[PDB]
Amino acid sequence: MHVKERYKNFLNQHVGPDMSVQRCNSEIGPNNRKITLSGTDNGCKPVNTFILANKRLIKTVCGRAGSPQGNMVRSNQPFPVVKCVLNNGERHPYCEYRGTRSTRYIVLKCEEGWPVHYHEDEVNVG
Repeated sequence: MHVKERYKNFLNQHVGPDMSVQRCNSEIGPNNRKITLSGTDNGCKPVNTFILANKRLIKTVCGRAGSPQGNMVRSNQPFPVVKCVLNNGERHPYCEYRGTRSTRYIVLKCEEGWPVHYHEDEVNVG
């Protein structure tokens, strides 16, 4: 297990302090975070959520500001998030999303105090 590599990937996929719904496509695409579907070199993830908070604040969910939820951890306080859901396209640089801005109790996987995965809602694509 490489906790620090997974943490850095979690920053790239899920930490966006100034994100907005209008930025889903540009941020997920190859000119920025180049976020791709697991198991592919160029596929579109069906959903990716950005947490609109600083990484240090989000890391506290893995400490005292989180409570257990099965093999994951739920934030004790809600966080502002932008949820980007795949609307059309199946490969980069043409993955096009619809985004929703909301406030959610985020659910993460933590390893020795570091966040390494974001638990997304199941989604309907298209």
